[PDB]
Amino acid sequence: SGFRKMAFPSGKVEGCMVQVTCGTTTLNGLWLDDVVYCPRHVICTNPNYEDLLIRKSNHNFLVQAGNVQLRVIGHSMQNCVLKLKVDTANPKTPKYKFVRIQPGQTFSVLACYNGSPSGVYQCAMRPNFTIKGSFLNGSCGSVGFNIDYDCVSFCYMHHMELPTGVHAGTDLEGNFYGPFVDRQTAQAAGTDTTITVNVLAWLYAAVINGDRWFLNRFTTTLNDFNLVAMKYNYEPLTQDHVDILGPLSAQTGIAVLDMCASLKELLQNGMNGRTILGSALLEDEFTPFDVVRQCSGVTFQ
Amino acid sequence: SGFRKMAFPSGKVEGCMVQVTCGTTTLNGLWLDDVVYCPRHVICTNPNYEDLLIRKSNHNFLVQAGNVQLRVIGHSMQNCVLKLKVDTANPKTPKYKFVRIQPGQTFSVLACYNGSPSGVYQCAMRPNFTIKGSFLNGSCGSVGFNIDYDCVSFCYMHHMELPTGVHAGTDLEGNFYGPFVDRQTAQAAGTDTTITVNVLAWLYAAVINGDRWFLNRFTTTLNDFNLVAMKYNYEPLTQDHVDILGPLSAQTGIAVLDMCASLKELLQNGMNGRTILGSALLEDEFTPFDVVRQCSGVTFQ
Ligand SMILES: *CCC(=O)N(C[C@@H]1CCNC1=O)NC(=O)[C@H](CC1CCCCC1)NC(=O)[C@@H](NC(=O)OCc1ccccc1)[C@@H](C)OC(C)(C)C
Ligand SMILES: *CCC(=O)N(C[C@@H]1CCNC1=O)NC(=O)[C@H](CC1CCCCC1)NC(=O)[C@@H](NC(=O)OCc1ccccc1)[C@@H](C)OC(C)(C)C
Repeated sequence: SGFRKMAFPSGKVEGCMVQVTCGTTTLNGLWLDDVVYCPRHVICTNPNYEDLLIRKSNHNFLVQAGNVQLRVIGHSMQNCVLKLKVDTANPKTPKYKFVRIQPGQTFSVLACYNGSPSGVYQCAMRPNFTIKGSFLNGSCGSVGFNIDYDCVSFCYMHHMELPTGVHAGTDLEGNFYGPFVDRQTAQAAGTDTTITVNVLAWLYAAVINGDRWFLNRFTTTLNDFNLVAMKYNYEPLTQDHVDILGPLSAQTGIAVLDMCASLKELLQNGMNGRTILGSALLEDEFTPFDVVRQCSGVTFQ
Repeated sequence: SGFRKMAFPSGKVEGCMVQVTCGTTTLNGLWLDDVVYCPRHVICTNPNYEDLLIRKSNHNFLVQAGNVQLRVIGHSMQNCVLKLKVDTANPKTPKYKFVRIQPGQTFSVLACYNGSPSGVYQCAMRPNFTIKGSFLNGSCGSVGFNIDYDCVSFCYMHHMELPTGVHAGTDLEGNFYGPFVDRQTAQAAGTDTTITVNVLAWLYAAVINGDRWFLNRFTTTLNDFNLVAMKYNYEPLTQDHVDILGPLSAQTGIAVLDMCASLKELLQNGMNGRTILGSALLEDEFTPFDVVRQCSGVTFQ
């Protein structure tokens, strides 16, 4: 038992991290087969990246993979990411995919500096398309990912920090999550909301782990739940959410709509100085998947 | 910015995990050079492990490393761990050390099942020498570790779960942390306490990240702080603790004893529906080291 914020084993991604240096900008890149993916603002000198990139040669890009100099033989820009074609394919390339995730979905982040991984933690893509990460200078280019058996599904590359200390970035094809753009002009996060289906998943995790104090005899309609949810800045719960929580409902014997009644009362009354899973807040960065994976034992390799 | 519960990159340990099977017991083992380390209760059939181990041959131990059968050519028992000598040294062996940590020190856990890593999270060794982990059937043999530049310092191997859902285990030389023994007889955790120096470190992390609301104009003596600390089930703070928090004190300009005054008032008055670092509880599983590493940028390779 127990319940922890669990990242995927990072080793398959660690063997892909590289340093990309050109001019006075150094950042992290991601080396899969013979391409190195990195944020496009590595390009030298309110920017126009087309104009800036036609002015560069291959030999301007210094790519260090360990103690080895990688030779750039081609380059192209796709959205906000640069793709540097190197003369060597990465022997540690895992089976992988590029995936653009939906808000509410979680992933693991391997924080890197100078192509050297520093730590791994678990994140969610917030409803306003930021992540509450942990990132310092030089972290851009670090990626977020999920692993499914033997396949790394990369879903995030880090670019910037917003004034409120949250983080914005792109999928691996360079498309920002949310309305953000890669230039140092005024922009800010939209107002965020709580990921309701995830909170319910976490409540089910509590029940699986022996915590029951927050349950009740009440029930509620989907409509009536959403009316109280909206009041507490929670995302609406759809029938689709209900269906994903099906198998957790069936493991525990608590109908989804019964767990909604318990959540409703938690919102209306607070937790009164009690904790759920060692937390005094309702936690919303576990998906229904995350819960099932951690309380059944699904490994990856 | 931001502040996350950050585990070390796990890749260096993932390449050491193996399956150890003998009789009807299968668990995880740790393959460094030509030895496989695993919990001794893999031994067949209130136990007497000497007697049980003299009755086994090498060919009773099935060790799977990937799709490869490892051949056991020797075995020895050291405390509660078994050391299986295999005919092949692990080519992915990192630079490493075996270290027995003090309570309050944190580490990363790579949860494994059948020699296949499942996830990584960060833990602390509680003052009562348990860890609040996340572990299912077949997780014993999973290790906890720290990384310092290029060196893995293994400090924990997992053995058992206690009735309260916390976890007990050994160092890599087989010595249990705490008073626990590896047999299925009544035993339970001592009463735990909060790791005071870690809570203070986390408060400094809050200040580094821009949170200041909990500070105050008051100050306090070391003695007077410990008198209120003891009342709230906190560990005593020693002058040695004070000195470790030195460099965090100097980064922030808040004398250690001034941060103690702020902690004192937090304990006496609660947090009044505010949060520190997205937490509504005082968090005690970050060491002063962890904070400095995460808010300065120390990498490892
Ligand atoms: C690529 C370098 C890098 O690692 N990184 C990550 C952030 C540094 C600190 N924490 C991080 O996660 N990105 C950057 O530093 C950005 C570099 C820009 C170069 C030009 C194209 C866009 C990326 N800069 C930022 O992330 C800044 N944020 C920002 O400019 O937001 C828009 C904005 C501009 C002006 C006013 C208000 C908002 C950060 C570093 O600046 C602050 C505000 C966080 C201090
Ligand atoms: C090695 C198998 C394994 O993965 N594992 C880890 C735990 C399983 C579930 N969560 C875990 O972390 N260890 C075991 O399952 C233990 C096997 C024992 C074999 C003989 C030598 C000692 C290890 N068993 C336990 O951890 C049990 N705990 C236990 O027996 O505690 C002492 C005790 C005995 C009797 C009464 C009260 C306390 C667990 C699995 O049993 C419960 C109580 C947690 C259900």
